[PDB]
Amino acid sequence: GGNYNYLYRLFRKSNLKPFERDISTEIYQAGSTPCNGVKGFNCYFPLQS
Amino acid sequence: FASVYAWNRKRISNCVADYSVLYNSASFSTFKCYGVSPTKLNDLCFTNV
Repeated sequence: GGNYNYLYRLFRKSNLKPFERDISTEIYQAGSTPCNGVKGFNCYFPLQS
Repeated sequence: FASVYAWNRKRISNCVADYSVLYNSASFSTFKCYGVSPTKLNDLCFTNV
C-alpha cells in the first residue's frame, strides 16, 4: 500500500550543523512574496513522504 | 506562437539574462525547473540557451 510514515526534508533556509536535529515543520517561502503561514505559490511543505 | 508540431525554436547566446524577474512573474500558471533550482539560476550558467 505504500509507506507514508517516513518523512524527509527537502527545503531549508540554511544548512545543518554536525549532529543537529530539526523538527520544526514551518511553511517555506520560496519567493519574494511571504506566505504568511498560507500554502500557495512559492510556498511548499518542507516534509515529503 | 507557432503550432505544437512546428514549435518555434529560438537560440539565446552572448547576452545577459535576468531570470529573477522571470521567476517572480505571477502570470505563469505552471513553472517547473528540474536541472537546477530557480533561485540559483543567476549564479551558474552555461554557454547557450
